[PDB]
Amino acid sequence: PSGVEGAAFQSRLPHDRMTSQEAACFPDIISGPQQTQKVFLFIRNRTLQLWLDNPKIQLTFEATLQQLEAPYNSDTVLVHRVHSYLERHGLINFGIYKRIKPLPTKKTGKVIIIGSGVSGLAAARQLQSFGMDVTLLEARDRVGGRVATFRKGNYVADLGAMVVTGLGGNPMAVVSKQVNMELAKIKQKCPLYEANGQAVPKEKDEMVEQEFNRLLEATSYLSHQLDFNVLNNKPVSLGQALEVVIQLQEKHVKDEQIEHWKKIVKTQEELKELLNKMVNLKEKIKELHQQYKEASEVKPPRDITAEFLVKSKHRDLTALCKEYDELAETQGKLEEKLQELEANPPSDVYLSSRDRQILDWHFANLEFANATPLSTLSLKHWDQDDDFEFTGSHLTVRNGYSCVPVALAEGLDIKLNTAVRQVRYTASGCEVIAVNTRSTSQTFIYKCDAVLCTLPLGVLKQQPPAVQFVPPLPEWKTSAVQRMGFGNLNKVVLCFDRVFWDPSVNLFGHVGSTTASRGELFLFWNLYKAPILLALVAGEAAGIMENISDDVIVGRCLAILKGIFGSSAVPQPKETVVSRWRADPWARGSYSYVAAGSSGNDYDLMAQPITPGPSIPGAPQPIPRLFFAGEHTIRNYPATVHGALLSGLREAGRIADQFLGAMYTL
Amino acid sequence: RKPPKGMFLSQEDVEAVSANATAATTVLRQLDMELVSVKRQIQNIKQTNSALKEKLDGGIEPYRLPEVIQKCNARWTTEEQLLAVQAIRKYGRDFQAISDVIGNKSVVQVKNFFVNYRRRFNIDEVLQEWEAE
Ligand SMILES: Cc1cc2nc3c(=O)[nH]c(=O)nc-3n(C[C@H](O)[C@H](O)[C@H](O)COP(=O)(O)OP(=O)(O)OC[C@H]3O[C@@H](n4cnc5c(N)ncnc54)[C@H](O)[C@@H]3O)c2cc1C
Ligand SMILES: Cn1c(C(=O)Nc2ccccc2COc2ccc(OC[C@@H]3CCNC3)cc2)cc2sccc21
Repeated sequence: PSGVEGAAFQSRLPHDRMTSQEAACFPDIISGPQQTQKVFLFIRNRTLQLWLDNPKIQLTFEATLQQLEAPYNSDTVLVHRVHSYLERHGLINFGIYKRIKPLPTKKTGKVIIIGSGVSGLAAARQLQSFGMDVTLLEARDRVGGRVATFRKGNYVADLGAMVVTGLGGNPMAVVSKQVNMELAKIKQKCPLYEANGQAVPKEKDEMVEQEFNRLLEATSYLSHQLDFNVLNNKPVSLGQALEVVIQLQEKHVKDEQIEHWKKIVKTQEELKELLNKMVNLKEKIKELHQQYKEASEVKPPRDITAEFLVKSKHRDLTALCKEYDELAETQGKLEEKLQELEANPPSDVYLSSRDRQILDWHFANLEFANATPLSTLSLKHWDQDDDFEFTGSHLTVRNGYSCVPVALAEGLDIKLNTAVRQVRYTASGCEVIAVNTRSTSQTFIYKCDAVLCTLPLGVLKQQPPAVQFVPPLPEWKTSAVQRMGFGNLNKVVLCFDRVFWDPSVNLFGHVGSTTASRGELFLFWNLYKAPILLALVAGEAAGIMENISDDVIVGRCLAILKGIFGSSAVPQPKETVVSRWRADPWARGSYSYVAAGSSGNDYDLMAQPITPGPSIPGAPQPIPRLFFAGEHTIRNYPATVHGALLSGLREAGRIADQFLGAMYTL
Repeated sequence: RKPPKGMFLSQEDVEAVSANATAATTVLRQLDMELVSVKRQIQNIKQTNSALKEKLDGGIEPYRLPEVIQKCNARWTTEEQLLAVQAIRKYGRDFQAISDVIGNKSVVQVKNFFVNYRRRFNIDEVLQEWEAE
């Protein structure tokens, strides 16, 4: 993580190459001589380095130019271009800084932003940072959206986002400096406890886990190598793939057994044939011997023919006695082999049922992470964002993640309790129609040059529509909304007085009895300072548990919590909360997932802004007016906070370039 | 290029559990019933070969004949001359069996007998008689 090159990495950029974005604004340079480029990248990389090893304060053009070493001093316009570009696309001077020069006296251009989720807030600041007139409209009575922290007395628990998934390349790294977030690592040890209340044997746990991981790899091979991605011209889910793979293992378990017992009977039958030869030879002997005895009984003197008979019979007998021994030799070899085949029987089962249950927990954990049943995930594409995951440990925000939006919302024009109802856009400009949430009859109307839609994918999906577009959105947009997946995942908050669990253990699981209900309270979290345990509802279960009352749900928890710990040690909870993210109408779910039939390409569609038709037919091509951000716009960081943020920053760039022009493409 | 360790999935046998919605349980039940089959067949031959073992009980110790050690001699007494002719007649050309039945001649001694005496005992003729068998 060393040098200016580290700033490139910490800003998700290749230190040694020019991005395609950069090509667009600096086509002269990238088209130009190698040397000129090498320069460019340093100027870039260096400037970044400056911003981020102190992101508490604005970085001006002069302040940057200040740290200039030849030949990088030589060109002053180049440095200015770079700094401007970086500033525009929120690579520096984003989030919460101390400004050097207070804002320009006068504003330019008017933008309405829908929603004060992180995506919204991020862009709002940026735009206002570029001196546009900005106003956000939130249906809620609070900022943050799907960042939602619960607070009562010293109890502080997050119902929404809770984890910073590494800092290596994460924008939130920079935000962590700007805001006080209490970042605490997570101890990976997760003990499992079957229905009985008894931990799973360490030997078991390890095997099933290892099997689970293999079963995944399996599907990936299954997908990419065997190209098994369509079935009945319907796209294949991850769940289907798993089922298939499992069967094939279950099947191959049998195939082994068969082939083993068939090896036995092949030998068992060779023996049968021997034993006959043996039994018949024994008879020829019995009877021959008899003859020899009789011939021997003839007392001498005797002529030579009678002598010969004894000898011939004697020899004929020792001959037959040789054969039989060669056979009893052969017999002993086959007989020992039989017992060795019998000694090492191929395995009886693939997995038991007590196993299949524990496996179903590892699946529930997967349905948890992606907030959806595996039957819905695209086999080909679900893990497409895996290549861009950050580096370093995953941390919780201990003081409540709400700290971050709230921080961001300082000095921003935010109309809470204002539910947008309709969005009209035309060549001339656009108008947005909201209402008060409290008296739905009271009506508001806003006019602006541009609209930024950070409406959640669930909202956008709604049918019939919670928000109406005039004119309606292009089919290419709406199809993408249909194809994309919007999952669900729910948390249960348990406030006790006494710590009755192991405090050195952060998280522990509980193994549901059935496949069907593997999601129910399948995992628990002591991650907070207070005496506070969270319990997760994932998979199919999440959607269904949203019709069971709080009381019942806490019932089920406590019950679960007495197995493991005993009815003495488990008190009633003082305060409890249950979330209902899919029922929550300013969300309609938790976050996106690449549903089967979609690809990451749909994420790019949802970011494409929209340009209205011209006003007077054969008038010039208009300016685009309606833009989109949010967790579902960012192909490489979907369904996270950092992605939401990044999407905001991004649009703020796109918009300002439109309405203030780009003086950095010279 | 290859599946994980101890995970088995050829192209062919994927397609085989795909065709219908119950190839799953079909293919699996075929083998379930194909297995019970081979197991009952095993039991049969255990009982069948167990009864054949009972009949071999005793080995062949009752019908065993003491060993004797004869010191190959060079001379042919009239006695073992006559044993030869008869041995040839019965055993034809089984030089071994003949060397055994006489007892005190080697397998080569038998060979050169055939030639040395071919004349005096019409051995050619004798073999023709054994031929007709
Ligand atoms: C249970 C759970 C756990 C999570 N955990 C994590 C995590 O650990 N780490 C992580 O990185 N991410 C996590 N996320 C995801 C994260 O919460 C989102 O990616 C991010 O907060 C979304 O921000 P956004 O601005 O894109 O959407 P939102 O935050 O929903 O913001 C959009 C805003 O629009 C408002 N709105 C909706 N309808 C209207 C209307 N008609 N008129 C006006 N305003 C409206 C909403 O109320 C909302 O405030 C989690 C999500 C959930 C549900
Ligand atoms: C719900 N959630 C969590 C979360 O609560 N995770 C947690 C909680 C306690 C212990 C360990 C973990 C790590 O477990 C993961 C879970 C999910 C995950 O990627 C999810 C995204 C969404 C689609 N592509 C990947 C990474 C780690 C992290 C993130 S980042 C976006 C959503 C989300």
